[PDB]
Amino acid sequence: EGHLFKRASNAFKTWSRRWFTIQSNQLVYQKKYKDPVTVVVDDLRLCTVKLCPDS
Amino acid sequence: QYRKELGAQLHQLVLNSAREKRDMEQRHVLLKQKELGGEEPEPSLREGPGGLVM
Repeated sequence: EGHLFKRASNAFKTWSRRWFTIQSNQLVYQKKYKDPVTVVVDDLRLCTVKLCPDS
Repeated sequence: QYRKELGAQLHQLVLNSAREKRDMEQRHVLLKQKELGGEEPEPSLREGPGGLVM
């Protein structure tokens, strides 16, 4: 569990910092302290992971 | 050589787009399911009180 930066859903796509948890083959993000979480990827066993060397 | 290298890349792109759009249809689905909201969205202030952009 820990801080990460991500891109917003606004039209400029502006970057923003949120606290992310990996648990039970899932990735969720916390939207406020002490309030229900939102799912970022439904499952991790069906994910691939990009190390992005040309970005 | 270019006809092949463009072609091998286009078939990975299509399988990659299929997957990206699968992933996008399911997340599209999700928002409408239970978390879309009915309240007006909030104007977002930036650049502190002396630029105060809103």
